[PDB]
Amino acid sequence: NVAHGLAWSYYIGYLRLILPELQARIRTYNQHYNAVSQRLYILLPLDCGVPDNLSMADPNIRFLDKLPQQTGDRAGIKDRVYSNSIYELLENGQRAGTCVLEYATPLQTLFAMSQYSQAGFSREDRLEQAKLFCRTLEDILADAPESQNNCRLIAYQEFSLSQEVLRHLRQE
Amino acid sequence: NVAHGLAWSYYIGYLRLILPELQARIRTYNQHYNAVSQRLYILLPLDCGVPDNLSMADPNIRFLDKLPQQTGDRAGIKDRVYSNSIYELLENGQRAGTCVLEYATPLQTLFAMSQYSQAGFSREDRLEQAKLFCRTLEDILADAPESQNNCRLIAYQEFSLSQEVLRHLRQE
Ligand SMILES: Nc1nc2c(ncn2[C@@H]2O[C@@H]3COP(=O)(O)O[C@H]4[C@@H](F)[C@H](n5cnc6c(N)ncnc65)O[C@@H]4COP(=O)(O)O[C@@H]2[C@@H]3O)c(=O)[nH]1
Repeated sequence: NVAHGLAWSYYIGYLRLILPELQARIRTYNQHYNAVSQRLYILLPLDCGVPDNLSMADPNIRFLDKLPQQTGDRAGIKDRVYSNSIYELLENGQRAGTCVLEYATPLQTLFAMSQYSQAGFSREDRLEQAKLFCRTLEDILADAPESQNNCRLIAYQEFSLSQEVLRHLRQE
Repeated sequence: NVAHGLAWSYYIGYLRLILPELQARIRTYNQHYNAVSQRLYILLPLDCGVPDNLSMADPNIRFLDKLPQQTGDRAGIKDRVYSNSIYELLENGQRAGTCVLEYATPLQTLFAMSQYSQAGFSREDRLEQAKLFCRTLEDILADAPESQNNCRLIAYQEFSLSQEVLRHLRQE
């Protein structure tokens, strides 16, 4: 039942930190360039497949630009860098959306853990850990004060990813 | 018993990634500047106190320089940035060492988890989670192929931190 601690690491070490600074960072892209949506869209695939090149998972998802970096001194590292990537979502060759898009990196840790033998985590426990992680996250982000209209969880299991993201975007 | 998954996240998401590239990154600092020791020194305080300004924990530890950044495309983020900070360690006003020094950020997640109520982690379970994390890490790094003379764990409980680091440095 390792996912529960990974959900909290994900909040306490990242989301808690970048969400506050997020809308201010997005305004600055919109005003030093042309536009972009005001939430962090976090992809939770339940098969825990997390490719590194978002566009390699779907062509209709194309990288456009990096947001302005965030920096902070964290646990000895001077100027540690949180970066986020802006993606354009196409549909029938028309671009129908723009947002900050990314996977939930903890899901990568979960996949890896299920191959390494001394991690004591079976291959089959993956899908239920993925669900317990999405669930524990969702609890957190509901009560999260840092979280007020600034990120949207996108969990799914398998298909069009571009269509699946366009779904949530078209809801506000 | 959340520390075990945090140890693996720490290996699979960071150490596995930066250790390989580490000595090559250190050579480049030594040859585009004057020198620095060839291991990553990772601080594990067992009280899980992890300040952000390493020098605020001890004056005899002064920041000198950042290493050249590492970048990679990771889980949708283009050019995600791993940074590391080089510290000079003083003793009776003489600098007696230089290395890449940093805390184990998971220890920060552990501390935080023990204040948040819906994390189900008592204040008193901190010190044994800190020990289980140091232990599970040490297992990993022993068997870690990426790990061959490139990082040294420095666990401790309380005192001079500068003296404690100088201890391990003076062992090779
Ligand atoms: N997309 C995205 N995700 C992130 C980012 N930063 C954290 N998360 C995720 O948030 C959680 C809290 O992270 P935290 O730093 O507390 O723990 C980490 C940390 F100790 C260590 N580590 C990783 N990078 C490091 C670095 N540059 N310097 C020093 N240590 C580092 O490896 C652990 C596992 O990292 P990871 O698998 O990447 O997932 C992270 C955790 O689950 C981000 O910039 N982008």
